[PDB]
Amino acid sequence: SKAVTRHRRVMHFQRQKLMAVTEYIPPKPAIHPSCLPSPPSPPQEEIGLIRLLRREIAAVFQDNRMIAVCQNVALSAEDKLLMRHQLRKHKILMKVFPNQVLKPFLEDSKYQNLLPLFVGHNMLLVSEEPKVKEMVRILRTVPFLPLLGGCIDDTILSRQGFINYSK
Amino acid sequence: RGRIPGRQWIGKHRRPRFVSLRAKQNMIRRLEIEAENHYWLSMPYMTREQERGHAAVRRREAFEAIKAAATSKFPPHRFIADQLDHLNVTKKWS
Amino acid sequence: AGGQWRLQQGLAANPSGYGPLTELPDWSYADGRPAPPMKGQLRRKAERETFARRVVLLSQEMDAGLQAWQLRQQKLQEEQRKQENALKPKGASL
Amino acid sequence: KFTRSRIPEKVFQASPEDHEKYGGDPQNPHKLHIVTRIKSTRRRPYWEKDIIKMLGLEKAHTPQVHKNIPSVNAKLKVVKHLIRIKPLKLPQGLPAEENMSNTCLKSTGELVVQWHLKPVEQ
RNA sequence: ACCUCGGAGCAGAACCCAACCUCCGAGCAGUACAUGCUAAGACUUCACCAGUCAAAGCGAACACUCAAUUGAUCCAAUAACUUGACCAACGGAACAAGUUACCCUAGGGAUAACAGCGCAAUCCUAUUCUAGAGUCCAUAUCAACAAUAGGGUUUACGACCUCGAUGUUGGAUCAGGACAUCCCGAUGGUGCAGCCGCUAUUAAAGGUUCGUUUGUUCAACGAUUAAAGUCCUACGUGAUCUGAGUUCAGACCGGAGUAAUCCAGGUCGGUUUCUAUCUACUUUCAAAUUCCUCCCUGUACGAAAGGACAAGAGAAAUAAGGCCUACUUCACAAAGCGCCUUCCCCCGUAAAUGAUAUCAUCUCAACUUAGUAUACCCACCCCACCCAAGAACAGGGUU
RNA sequence: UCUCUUACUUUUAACCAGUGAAAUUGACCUGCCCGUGAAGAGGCGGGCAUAACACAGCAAGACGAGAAGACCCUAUGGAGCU
RNA sequence: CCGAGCCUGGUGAUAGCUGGUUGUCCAAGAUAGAAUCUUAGUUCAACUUUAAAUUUGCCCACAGAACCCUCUAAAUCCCCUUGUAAAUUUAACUGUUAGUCCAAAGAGGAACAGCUCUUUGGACACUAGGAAAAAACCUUGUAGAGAGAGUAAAAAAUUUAACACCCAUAGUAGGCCUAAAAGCAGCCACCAAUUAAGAAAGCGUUCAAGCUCAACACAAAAAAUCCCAAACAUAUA
RNA sequence: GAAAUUGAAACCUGGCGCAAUAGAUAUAGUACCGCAAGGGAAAGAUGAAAAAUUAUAACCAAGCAUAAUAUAGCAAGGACUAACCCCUAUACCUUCUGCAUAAUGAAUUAACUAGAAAUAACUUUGCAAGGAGAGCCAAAGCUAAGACCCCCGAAACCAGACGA
Ligand code: FES
Ligand SMILES: [K+]
Ligand SMILES: [K+]
Ligand SMILES: [K+]
Ligand SMILES: [K+]
Ligand SMILES: [Mg+2]
Ligand SMILES: [Mg+2]
Ligand SMILES: [Mg+2]
Ligand SMILES: [Mg+2]
Ligand SMILES: [Mg+2]
Ligand SMILES: [Mg+2]
Ligand SMILES: [Mg+2]
Ligand SMILES: [Mg+2]
Ligand SMILES: [Mg+2]
Ligand SMILES: [Mg+2]
Ligand SMILES: [Mg+2]
Ligand SMILES: [Mg+2]
Ligand SMILES: [Mg+2]
Ligand SMILES: [Mg+2]
Ligand SMILES: [Mg+2]
Ligand SMILES: [Mg+2]
Ligand SMILES: [Mg+2]
Ligand SMILES: [Mg+2]
Ligand SMILES: [Mg+2]
Ligand SMILES: [Mg+2]
Ligand SMILES: [Mg+2]
Ligand SMILES: [Mg+2]
Ligand SMILES: [Mg+2]
Ligand SMILES: [Mg+2]
Ligand SMILES: [Mg+2]
Ligand SMILES: [Mg+2]
Ligand SMILES: [Mg+2]
Ligand SMILES: [Mg+2]
Ligand SMILES: [Mg+2]
Ligand SMILES: [Mg+2]
Ligand SMILES: [Mg+2]
Repeated sequence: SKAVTRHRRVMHFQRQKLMAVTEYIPPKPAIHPSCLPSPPSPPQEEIGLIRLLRREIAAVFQDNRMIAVCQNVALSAEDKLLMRHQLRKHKILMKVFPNQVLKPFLEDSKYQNLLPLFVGHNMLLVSEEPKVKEMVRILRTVPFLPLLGGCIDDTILSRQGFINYSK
Repeated sequence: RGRIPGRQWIGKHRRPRFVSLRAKQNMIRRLEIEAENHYWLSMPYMTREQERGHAAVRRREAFEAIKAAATSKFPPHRFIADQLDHLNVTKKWS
Repeated sequence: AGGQWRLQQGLAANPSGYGPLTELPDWSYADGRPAPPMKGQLRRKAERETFARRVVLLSQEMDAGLQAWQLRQQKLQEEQRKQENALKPKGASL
Repeated sequence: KFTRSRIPEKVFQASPEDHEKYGGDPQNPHKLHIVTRIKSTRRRPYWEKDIIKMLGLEKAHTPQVHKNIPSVNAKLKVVKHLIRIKPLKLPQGLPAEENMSNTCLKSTGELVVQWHLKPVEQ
């Protein structure tokens, strides 16, 4: 047959033996690299968004004195915006920050005992003037919305403490 | 079942042949012997200039022996004793 | 069997090649008189001597041809010196 | 077309790692070869068959002694895949006239001049 | 068409190197008129024959250009010198064409047709790709440019086997096998309401009609059927048969040729041998398939028109295996047109529990569920007769 | 003739007795499957089967036997005819 | 056995065709071509044989062998050394040349054929071992006996597809063009409220509606008599 | 394919001829075949005595008989205690590149059946510038010997006869 064929032409046995002997042999390390302790990962530079949140978060704890910690339930957007409109009427803000950014801030800070509260979807109800009484009645519209707690005037209070403060 | 068209080891569709494990080892063993031959041929004792003319006398004398044997071809001598020794076929006792 | 191991011990791959098992005479007289050499042993002795004499001849011929090349190079060096001694420059140089 | 082979000169250039592997010394190359045919001249080109005859390698596994010179090396480089090349070593030196009958070429490539057929007392 | 000679490619670098090869040519002309006479040494178209170069010398002046441009011997002509053939079949016979199936002889599987075999251009099939048809919508179906593999059923190609007795085609007989399934069975999808359909997976146990013209294979249409499958097997089977078409001698029509004679056409007729030596085989001891009608049911479904599942019954047909009470051919019997009997699942998928992958998930995860054999045969007087037993032998009975 | 064959007689047939050929024949102690091979295997490779043995049938094989078959081609082989 | 009877004679007609070609042993011994009414033949050369003469033969170091031409090829020719022992000429004739397959380069066919045609090399018609059986692949040749030994080539591999969780309100049906085509008939621009969201990447609507995502959070196979050695993952090469 | 020219010996009674598939076909041109011309065989075997048949004893081809056969296979070889069982082994000739080939030929036994020529060269003798028993050759030749060249088969052609 021709030297070049459309099908794979069968090699001569001597040539085929030559090809088999001269096959690539990858180097084999004595110990597999996965089993050996991997070197520490290179340092990761902080994202500008993360360092922006820390400045914004620190302002919240300093500017406004009343901070209320609640669980941001999976309410409908229409009902979630409507309550925010009700909170905006009484000058109450609804700020939400990631836990992986907020936890390190509270790890080394005055508000260190608020760390266990932030587990899951959480939201912060803050206001310069502690209108606890006006806030509680807004949250009573939905029995399934839990009030975890808060810290008023650098004093950590539970849900019942807000109830007593409101009265 | 399993027919190979035409002859086995010739043609367009031949019976496939595979290299066994010892077949690879035999070829590697052959390569190692020849790889060592390349080493001993890389260290000549003398150069081309030094080697020249070092065996001219022996080669010249060797061919002269061939010429002597080639030019000495001749029929063997014929002795008169051998011709007379054929009469012994009729030797007998008295 | 065992050919590779024997070659690593400086022996022959075939035990029949050389050594006490083969080279020694296979028999001797009861009185103690040595036996005549065997035909195979005589053939090997002649073959080894011819190989030995070739080794001596080849080594001597290379040395003889190496000295001749060294002598010619020395002769060529001397010829340059002889031609320079002829006459002395004059004229501008003096 | 199939023809002869021109082996590049770089092939016959021993590296420093080869002198520590085969035990040779480039500064003091060996004087004589020990060539032994280990392959059949059958199924090989006619010019390889002729060179085998010129080197006296008719019978296989029959050691032959040749001189390490470029002209002889030129013939060896043609049939280098059919023969085994080993240097000839002389631990006792060149055989003399009195040692011709006591020579023996061992498999290691050394030619002894005293073949005693006697176990070493050491 | 071609046959001799030369150049270029193959043949890349000393030479050489082939076709059915890939391209172009040559069968001359012109200038000389020492394009005279001689002679060392060489080349050489793979032989020979021919062909090519050539110093010096003599004699004169002061080895012509051109790749090819050519034809031997004999013979004829000629005083002589010289000349003579698209001898082009160009190494050339001095001069000779067709036809033969009326043919003969010597051979050839070096060599054709049929066949076998090789090969897969063609043919055929499934995937890949997702453009495009399918009102919308690639993927119910269908499909372009292509890609990737398989198959050896057609048309071709190769000339390897057979030229010292297979003519081929078709039919009859009996068929064995493949599954790429025409029908019966099981199961997904559907542009699946139900009937019909389409498509895909699984399945080769069983079946696959009778006729008119035609040598028919095939095909046309005639009536049917659950269906009237695709193939292979020396395009199965011709020491089993047929000889209709083609094939030998006759003849005719049409055509070609001066004729002899010929024909891929039409028409008529035309010898088909064989006593089984060998292999193989000569009761697979016995499980059957299908349609129709009925019932469910005029039920589910549907707006109606229409119209089913599964299970059960009856009847009929074939297939297999028997029988003679009738019927019929016939008569101590055989036989069918007559009578009797006929018994298993089928594994494609549809679902639970439940990890890898703390949900879920039918699990080339452990696991669970649905469909995932029996019968027949079995001992050990014989001369002879008889026999529903039988070629012989054997077998049964003989009270 | 056929759907669709069947019965009977005669010849043949088979057995007993007598007489007694022919083509044929390399040697055979002469199996099946698959593969291989000068391309179609009783003889080769791998599996399977297998005491010996006659008689009667059968015609798938022994590219069965019988006339160097027919059929194309070859020969500086023939002949007839124009 | 009449496309030309039979018999005898010429006649042992001739046949480039078919078949056959008789004792033993040893030795050397294969593939360029040209011409041919020639390709079934013959002649010459090549090759081969014997005898004889003679001296170089083979291998091969540099040097050396074209330009128009970069397939800028593999490699030859020439060729002292050297390894070796043949070579040439003379004499006498026979015989072979209808070759195969493998590797490689290149042609024709279809980048098919156990296809055809050249070139280089090997094998075969020469033995043996190994590829299952085996002319052409591999190993290996010079010949006998042995109930010794060491080795050469020499035993096919391979089993392939899980996979996001949760969430989504809004300047608005962004304008143009369109019966209206709104993120999704097309198009110009592609900013922007909000912790965080495409003037929309796909589906579904005559157009809208509805939906997801992006965002915040958490790699196949099937033909015809009947599959085809039996098998075995684990005791040191 | 000559001639002129040259000129020869010459004793029948033999055989390095055959021995029944030989030598004439021959036991005979008979038997037999064909209308005719014509073709054309086959075979016999004792002994001095058959007027000794009490005879011419043994062994010898294929073919049989004596004495059918036991898994398996080119029929054999290596072997073995042992025939087989085990192992190994693709009949012969011829024609082709290549045949176990399912290509040719052969049932078998016996007999018969196929390489004839000396120009050159070579080898070995004789003699030698000569050789040879007229002729012929000769610049070492010449004379002599030895040693190389098959069998069967057509369809046809011609002549003379024989046949309606
Ligand atoms: S075996 Fe080392 S990381 Fe698992
Ligand atoms: K001609
Ligand atoms: K026949
Ligand atoms: K038969
Ligand atoms: K011829
Ligand atoms: Mg090729
Ligand atoms: Mg085959
Ligand atoms: Mg020439
Ligand atoms: Mg010619
Ligand atoms: Mg010519
Ligand atoms: Mg006619
Ligand atoms: Mg199927
Ligand atoms: Mg047929
Ligand atoms: Mg037929
Ligand atoms: Mg038949
Ligand atoms: Mg007819
Ligand atoms: Mg007719
Ligand atoms: Mg019946
Ligand atoms: Mg009888
Ligand atoms: Mg007979
Ligand atoms: Mg038998
Ligand atoms: Mg077979
Ligand atoms: Mg077999
Ligand atoms: Mg029988
Ligand atoms: Mg019959
Ligand atoms: Mg001719
Ligand atoms: Mg007649
Ligand atoms: Mg003849
Ligand atoms: Mg020989
Ligand atoms: Mg001619
Ligand atoms: Mg998302
Ligand atoms: Mg006679
Ligand atoms: Mg006998
Ligand atoms: Mg056996
Ligand atoms: Mg006449
Ligand atoms: Mg009359």
